[PDB]
Amino acid sequence: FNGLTVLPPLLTDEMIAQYTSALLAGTITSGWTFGAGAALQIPFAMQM
Amino acid sequence: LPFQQFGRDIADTTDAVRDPQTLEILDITPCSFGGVSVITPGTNTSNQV
Ligand SMILES: *[C@@H]1O[C@H](CO)[C@@H](O)[C@H](O)[C@H]1NC(C)=O
Repeated sequence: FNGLTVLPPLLTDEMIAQYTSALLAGTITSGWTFGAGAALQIPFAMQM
Repeated sequence: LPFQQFGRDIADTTDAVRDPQTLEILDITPCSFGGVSVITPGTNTSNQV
């Protein structure tokens, strides 16, 4: 009340959660190929 | 309580008071304030904001 204000962040928590889920799903489905370019599917045991 | 006349909350500023004539307790709140911002697409593109 003395001129002190708190500004809201640009990315809401739901958006950050969506980013995290996209990263994790890409990891478990394509391995490391989605970072270099287009995602390429591979069975999980073969990736391990 | 009957001997109390003011209220200071956590800081030193008064937030409650007792009306002398009618012995009523009144809460005090600050008037509205805030910043003002202007969204522009650039004077080159347009003059709307
Ligand atoms: C005068 O003030 C007293 C409290 O001090 C209140 O009880 C009384 O009603 C008031 N009288 C008038 C004239 O408003």
